[PDB]
Parts: sequence; C-alpha cells; structure tokens
Amino acid sequence: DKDVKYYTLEEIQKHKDSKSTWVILHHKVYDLTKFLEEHPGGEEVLREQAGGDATENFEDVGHSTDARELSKTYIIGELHPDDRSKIAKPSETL
Ligand code: HEM
Repeated sequence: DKDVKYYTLEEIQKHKDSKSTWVILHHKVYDLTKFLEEHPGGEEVLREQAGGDATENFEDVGHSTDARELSKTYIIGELHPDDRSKIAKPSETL
C-alpha cells in the first residue's frame, strides 16, 4: 500500500486494553480490536495477550493458513526490528 510504520512495544504497550488491543506476531503487529467479537477464540483471550508476544500462543493452535492471510487484512504496521529483541517484560533498566 505504502511505506509502513515501525511500531514499538513501548507504544503498543499503551493500547493494551479492549478499546485497543494489539498483538505482535512474525515481526509484525496487527489490529484485531474490531476483530475481537469476530475471533473464534474469544475476547479475554486476545486481551490476555494484548500488547505482547503471542507468537507461541498463536502458533500453538497452529493458526489456519487462512488466518495467516487474514492478518494481512487486519494489518496496522511493522514492529521495529530492534524492538522485538527487547522482549519488553524482564524490566528495561532495573
Ligand atoms: C488478527 C489477529 C488474529 C486472527 C486473524 C486470528 C484468526 C484465527 C482463526 C482463523 C482461528 C482458526 C480458524 C480455523 O483454523 O479454521 C483462530 C484460532 C485461535 N486463535 Fe486466533 N487470530 C488472531 C489473533 C489471536 C490472538 C492474539 C490470540 C491470543 C491471544 C489468538 C488465539 C487463538 C486460539 C487460542 C485459537 C483456537 C480457537 C479456540 O479457542 O478454540 N488469536 N484464530
């Protein structure tokens, strides 16, 4: 479509509520906020893994190929490469 944007966890972390839930997967962030009541998984399920790494939590159920393409539609932006290796969780400075 056009030059994508480099989204960061520090930011996404903000939108970690129903109002706006994000989820990183395959070095790529996607928006499913509107796909909350559309996901055959539930809502609290997405939230539980909002603004965080849900790769394993996603691949766990081996998302159907159609899902791998669905995301494309519900795309938002790309997650910084020097961010994914941050695994925002185990503190930053401490
Ligand atoms: C845009 C994002 C997402 C899309 C498009 C998506 C799509 C799907 C689809 C299509 C299914 C399988 C249907 C089939 O194979 O026929 C599924 C299942 C599942 N998804 Fe997602 N998913 C998304 C995000 C997530 C997230 C963030 C989580 C976890 C937090 C999650 C957890 C699950 C689980 C656990 C299942 C199995 C359903 C069950 O609960 O029985 N999904 N997803």
